[PDB]
Amino acid sequence: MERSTRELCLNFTVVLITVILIWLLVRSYQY
Amino acid sequence: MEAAHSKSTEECLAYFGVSETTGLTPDQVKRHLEKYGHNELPAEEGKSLWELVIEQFEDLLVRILLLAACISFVLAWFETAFVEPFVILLILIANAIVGVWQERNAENAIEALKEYEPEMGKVYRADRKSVQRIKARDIVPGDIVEVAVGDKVPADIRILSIKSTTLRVDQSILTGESVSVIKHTEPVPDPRAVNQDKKNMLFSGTNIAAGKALGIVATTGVSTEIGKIRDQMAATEQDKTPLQQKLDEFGEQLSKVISLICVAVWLINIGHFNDPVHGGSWIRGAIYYFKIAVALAVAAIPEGLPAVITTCLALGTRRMAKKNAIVRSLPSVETLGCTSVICSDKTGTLTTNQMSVCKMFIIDKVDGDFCSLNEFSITGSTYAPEGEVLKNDKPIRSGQFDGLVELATICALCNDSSLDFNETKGVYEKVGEATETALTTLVEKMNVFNTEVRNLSKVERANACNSVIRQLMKKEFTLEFSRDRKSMSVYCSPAKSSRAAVGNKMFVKGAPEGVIDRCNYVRVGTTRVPMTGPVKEKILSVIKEWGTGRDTLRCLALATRDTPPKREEMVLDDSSRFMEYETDLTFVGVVGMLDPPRKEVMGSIQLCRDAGIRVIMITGDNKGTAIAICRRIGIFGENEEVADRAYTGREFDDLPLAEQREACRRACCFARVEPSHKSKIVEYLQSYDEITAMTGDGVNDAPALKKAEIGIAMGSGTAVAKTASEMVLADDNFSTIVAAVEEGRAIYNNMKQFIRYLISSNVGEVVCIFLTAALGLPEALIPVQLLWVNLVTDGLPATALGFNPPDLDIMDRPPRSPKEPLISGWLFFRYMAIGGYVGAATVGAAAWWFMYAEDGPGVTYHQLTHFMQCTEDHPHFDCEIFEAPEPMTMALSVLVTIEMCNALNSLSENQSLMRMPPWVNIWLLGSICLSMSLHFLILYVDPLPMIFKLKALDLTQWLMVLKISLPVIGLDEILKFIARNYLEG
Ligand SMILES: [K+]
Ligand SMILES: [Mg+2]
Ligand SMILES: [Mg+2]
Ligand SMILES: [Mg+2]
Repeated sequence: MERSTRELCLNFTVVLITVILIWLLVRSYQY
Repeated sequence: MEAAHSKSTEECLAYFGVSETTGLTPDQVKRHLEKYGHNELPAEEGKSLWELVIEQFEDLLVRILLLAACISFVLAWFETAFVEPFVILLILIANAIVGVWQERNAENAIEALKEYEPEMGKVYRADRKSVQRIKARDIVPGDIVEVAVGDKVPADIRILSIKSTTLRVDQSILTGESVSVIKHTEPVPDPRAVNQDKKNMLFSGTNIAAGKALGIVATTGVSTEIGKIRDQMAATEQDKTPLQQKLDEFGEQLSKVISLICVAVWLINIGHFNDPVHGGSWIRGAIYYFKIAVALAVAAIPEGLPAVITTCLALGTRRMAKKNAIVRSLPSVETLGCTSVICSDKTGTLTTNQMSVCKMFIIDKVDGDFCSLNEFSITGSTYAPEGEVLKNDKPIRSGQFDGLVELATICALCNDSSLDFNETKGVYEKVGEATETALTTLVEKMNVFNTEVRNLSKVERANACNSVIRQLMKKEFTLEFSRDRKSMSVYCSPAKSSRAAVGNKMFVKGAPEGVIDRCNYVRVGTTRVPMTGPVKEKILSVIKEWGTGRDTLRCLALATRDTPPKREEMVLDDSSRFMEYETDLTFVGVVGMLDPPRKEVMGSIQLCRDAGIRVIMITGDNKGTAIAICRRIGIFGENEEVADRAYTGREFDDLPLAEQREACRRACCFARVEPSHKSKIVEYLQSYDEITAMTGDGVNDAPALKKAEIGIAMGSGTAVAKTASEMVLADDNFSTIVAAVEEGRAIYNNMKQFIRYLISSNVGEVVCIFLTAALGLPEALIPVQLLWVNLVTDGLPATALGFNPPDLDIMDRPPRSPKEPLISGWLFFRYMAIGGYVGAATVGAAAWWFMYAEDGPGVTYHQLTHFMQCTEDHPHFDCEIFEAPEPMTMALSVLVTIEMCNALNSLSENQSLMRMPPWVNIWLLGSICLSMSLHFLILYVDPLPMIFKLKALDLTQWLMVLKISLPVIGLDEILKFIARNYLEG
């Protein structure tokens, strides 16, 4: 099943959205 | 319907307004399905993604780290710091979600295996005259359902009529009655009666042990006896595999040693607590070196290794189902790659069960005591009525032979089966037993009365010539088959009459063993003459030659009783008088039929050879034919000698036991055996410590299927035989068994390469953090940096490992040893050797910038060991620039990079990269880049590197990370090399 490639892509998304929030937390606390 | 068991039988039909003769109409079904719902229990489905991440944050270590982080921030408030506790949480929340999706997909997949075989029941409904086999969840109250031996009862059912002499049921799972009980059809007057006293009900989830019966469905769904019970609880077996424990124990062991080393890193600093961290107030000094200690703890304590076993399973069992191997017992997947002997049945597993009568003979001349035979062949080997009866390879018209006319009359009336045209697949399909439907097609092909079939349609053509024979003789009853005589017969009377209860015949068909002794006459055309010695011997001799040569045909002897007894003088309750009913017979002819080998069996048996797996045919043909079949499919050689490698079950029963145990060691063909013999064989094989997979399909296969190491049930088989089993073959194919065994081996190697990756990655983490303290170095990695790396690897390269290919040359090896330890003593060396390198390198990278780096501080062989306060100026005449982001961004770099390299190393267990290249798994290559694009992301963005404490790396720096990292592929390649040749791995 190509459900396997979706599994890996969705994993990469989370640790991207995680890194994103920290870019959002840096500016936010800064000002 | 309430207290059906107390209502009489007319009353149950009446209550639901249903006919026994037809069943529910389509409308009634809709109404009753609207009203009573499906024959199911409600899908519980109680869990949530929200809840599970919270439930992950309930273990102590994760809370402690969060506490350490909070305290550290509050204390040093006096004069990030604060972002650290927040990013720790986020990464821990990130890792958690990934881990939850991981766990749940695996669970759902495993659970999904049940979809490959839905519970089914047999009903009669009005839109089709025949029995219908529907999904059991579509069975409604008032349905007329049918059950027979081997079935798993689909709903709570009032019994209407017992077609056997006895219906006999296994309701142990319900009433606890371990023995089988009998049922009747009269009512049980007491409404309040207890299950065990409702001798007129068949409850759901229950097996039939003997018999056939028809009943009306009284209640389905939760309303059933078992529904009431299943609704309370689960009642979940709840794991775990035996290997899961052996590896769990190793998890405990390792986890302990990591705890010790985690406390020990704290005490290396316990003298350093008052050095400026800063300026060395004891509580601040303590909690700092305690975030480190517990960070390494949370990130390196492994982890959910049973999670790994329950993932390779989920992957592999999915694969096996897509290849027609439906796994019922998950434990068996481990012991499956250990299979060393496969006993298989012949009919429909090594062969295909597509029968076709393709030679036949009748008597020709009879002079004194000798006889000529009239002997024909027939073309076309599907069920399609397309082909010709040849004689001397010349087409001929079969009705010109009165002998052939009667032989065809017999094949039409001693038959409980039929042909049906499948307008969607566009093919002629069978209804009933293959061996019978082969007689049906032969009567179609013969066409002894020359009725006009060329102009009919496929559908009506399908039974045209058979119907003409029935229009000629009325079948009144059937004398069902029995072993005592090896035949069956039908009592027929002539078409037209006016009492007139006379003129009758019996048509008898069976095996020559049974039939021939009972023939006093021989039919020559339409005349008859006394059967005699040399005639008997002549018939037998031809049946033999057909058996032992080329197509190896099982033969039926067809006869007629020209003066049967009166209808008034026969009784059908006891099967044992039928052999005397069928005496004074007149021989007619013989049909010989073909049952072609599977197309892939011959090549499959060769794969078992290459993989050291013995294969044992268990067939029911006489011995001679059996051996001919073994040669054809490659069990034996064209001219191999086997007078000691193939046994009749009777021959086998005369060997002393000492020598039966012996025979089982060399035998590859057992013919004409008892069901007792299946267990006998498994017992003997067991005594040589052989891992045996036995096939089976009938209720009587249940004991041996349980007793085998791996019981393998036929999907076309009985529910009873499948519960006994660890696997069901969807397509009944032998080749499916071998593909199952291969995947067994594949999964095991995938387990082995999963954990080799987890352990070595965790060990390195432990090492670097240890060296950095034990040698007196600056921290190569901040706690925050660790959990990051650990997040990326578990999310991308670790997952990507699930999508590896089967290892190479996986079945040019012999069966794994049972009890061969999961982690070899030698293997543990690699886990350490590779792991050490990681840690050695990652700190060897931080140590390098601190010494030989041109843009770094020259500290060549100088104590970086020197205490971090260092303002004394005794060796520096600078001064505390040791907190640089540069050393860590080689440590973090080499670590992240090695983790990718050591992931390429996890493509095979022993096989090199020059044989299984990096590109054998692209998803892995994909994930590495995806990882690498994040490391390059948190490096350069500018807001984030301040939180992760990192600095950019020029092309001067990333270069060294190759020289440092890459040899981990060198090292493992060396290790793997020593394996492949020296280790015999
Ligand atoms: K078993
Ligand atoms: Mg961890
Ligand atoms: Mg069979
Ligand atoms: Mg990890």
